[PDB]
Amino acid sequence: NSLNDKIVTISCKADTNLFFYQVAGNVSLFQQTRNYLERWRLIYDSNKAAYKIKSMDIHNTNLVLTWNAPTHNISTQQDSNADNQYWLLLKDIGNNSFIIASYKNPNLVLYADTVARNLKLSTLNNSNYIKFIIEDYIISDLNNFTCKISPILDLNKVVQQVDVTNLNVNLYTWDYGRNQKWTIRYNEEKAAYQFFNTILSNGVLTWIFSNGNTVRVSSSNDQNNDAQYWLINPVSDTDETYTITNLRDTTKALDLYGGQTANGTAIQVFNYHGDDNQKWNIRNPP
Amino acid sequence: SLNDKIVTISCKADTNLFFYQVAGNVSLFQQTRNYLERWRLIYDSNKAAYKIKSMDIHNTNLVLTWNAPTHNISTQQDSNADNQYWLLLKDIGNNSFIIASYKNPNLVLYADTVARNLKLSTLNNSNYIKFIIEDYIISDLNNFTCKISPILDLNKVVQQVDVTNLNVNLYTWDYGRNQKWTIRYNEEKAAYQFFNTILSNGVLTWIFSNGNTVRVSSSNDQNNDAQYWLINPVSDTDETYTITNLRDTTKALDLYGGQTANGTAIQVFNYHGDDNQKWNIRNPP
Amino acid sequence: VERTFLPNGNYNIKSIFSGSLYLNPVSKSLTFSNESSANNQKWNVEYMAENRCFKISNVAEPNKYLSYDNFGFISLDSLSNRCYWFPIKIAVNTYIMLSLNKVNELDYAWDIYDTNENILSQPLLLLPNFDIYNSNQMFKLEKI
Repeated sequence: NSLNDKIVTISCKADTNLFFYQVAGNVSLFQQTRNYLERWRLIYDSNKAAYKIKSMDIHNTNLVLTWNAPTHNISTQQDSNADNQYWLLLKDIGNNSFIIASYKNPNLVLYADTVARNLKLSTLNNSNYIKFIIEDYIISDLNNFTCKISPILDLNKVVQQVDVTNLNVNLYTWDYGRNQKWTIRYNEEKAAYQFFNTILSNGVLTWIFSNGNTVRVSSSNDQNNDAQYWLINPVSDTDETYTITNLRDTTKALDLYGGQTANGTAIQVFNYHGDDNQKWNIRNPP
Repeated sequence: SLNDKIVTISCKADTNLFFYQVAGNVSLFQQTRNYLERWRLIYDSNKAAYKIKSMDIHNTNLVLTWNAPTHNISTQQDSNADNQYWLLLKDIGNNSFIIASYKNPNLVLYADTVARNLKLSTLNNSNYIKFIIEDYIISDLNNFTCKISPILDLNKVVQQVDVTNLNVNLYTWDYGRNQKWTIRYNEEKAAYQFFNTILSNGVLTWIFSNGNTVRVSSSNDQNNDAQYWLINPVSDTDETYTITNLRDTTKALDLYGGQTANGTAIQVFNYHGDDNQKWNIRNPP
Repeated sequence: VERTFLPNGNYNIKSIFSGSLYLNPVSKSLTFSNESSANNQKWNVEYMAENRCFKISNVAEPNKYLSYDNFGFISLDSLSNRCYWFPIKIAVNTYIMLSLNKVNELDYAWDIYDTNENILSQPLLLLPNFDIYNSNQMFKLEKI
């Protein structure tokens, strides 16, 4: 129920580069796609205390992870709320991973065949082949993602650090420079993110709260500054648009100064109102 | 997160039965609120599994052991053996644990509530293989009806004045319901409330408004974090605790000036670890 | 007179993981132990014509048969439909031993857990069977 209705990706403890991937009723293990083909909605039934694992496929909207009893095979089939479509999510504490057991027959759990790249049911053992990482899909998509960040007021411009010595942050036309790219990293403890500029090693997007609303890059070996960390919240209906709020004071949102789109325009923080100048596209660098 | 934590373990199939240890024998027994039902979870990161070690004060090295290949579970000397390690699998949404043998993860603890002991089973959906693992302090205090004494006069007690006067003062123990408190832990806020037993919904509340003072008031006021408290065991005692307020954790519950006398005000004051801020929480005799 | 691929008689029972460990009861469990040369490592296999299965009794306790309990363990109990085994011969005297009854509407089979091929002190369990390739489900029946 803390997992109910959550949209997650599921990857293999045995090979963290492999994700549960769905198409046309076939479940396979595939490299990260950061899209709906690897997203699943956990649906809780309190009576069974078990979950359906529903594919977020955009075309077939009612497919759920299904054990093809009496075989050991797994597929996605239409949701009929059957016991072989329910799963116990058993969190292995301290290992940050899950064993996923069939509700129909808990003797059997999901097993990752990393060389056939698919799933089967298996009895239990102590290997990582029966252990899975279940993660909120946004964290999954953004964690360790190297991106460029653009105001929705002009997608041809990016938030950039000025250069390697000049730590100021402003808006500029995209020119493919490393000062224009940022690697997002999720901090488990803080439940917050940092944005590391790729022109530096340890430089993070930071709210300089001792200078009002200024944001600059500074070093991440300043350790307990919440001002270095951010919440990244999706905007509804969109695949790439986010509001970005500061961990020190979550009412402070990354803000394009004035909504001005000229080269050199300040990036700052401002009280959150959700106007277009506080919305950001986080995107693959082409 | 669980490593080194001292916990009680009770049965989802019967929440009044706890893992109980005496002289190498493990059984299921009613709540004792003592070391016989306390276990330290000892994590091995390479095995991703735990030793479950009795806090028995006489034999200090006993761990929950599967006597493979038999169906029996006991406590034996810790030899770091595979049959002494357990996977703690938390069943999300159910808030209960399955406890699987590291030596054979197909087999998990099964509570034989009729025989009052532990057995093994392959995995299934019954409540007999699900367990409630709880920090021992929470386990002991949650739904505990107690009396609360300053350590400067054990024969005195924190009381509400009467069913209508909702003020809180110190007074000599007389077994009155106004002198007893049912503690309730709120899993959400990770803190406790003290329900006075002369009221249905009267809880101990720091009234920050009048500064430093404490009354009881209705618990059907919903989001007041001064209706909530943190209880921390004074080191190397049995019954002694510090009580700190949720809204301001520097603000411990305070006996006005150190005055072991009738009608002495109960208030908060800034923490100091000093004796008019230590309290004995005990079963009313 | 012979009705099947496995003649009636006394056998030792071994896991393919070890040629030096022998099936015997230990308390209420079944496990593979060092050679004892005793009757408790000897198993009387009898074909049952009506259902085409085998019942397998311990020579030391001839009124007790290999069966299974409600907890997933193989057991030694008095006769019941849980004592009927349906073997699948997969090599010379290598077998997978299914329960005659479907269990939880699957085939279930004798299964011995191994840690890097070590089965010492493991109890013999009854677990789902899907095919003939699970090493933990393979057992040797050696006539003796």
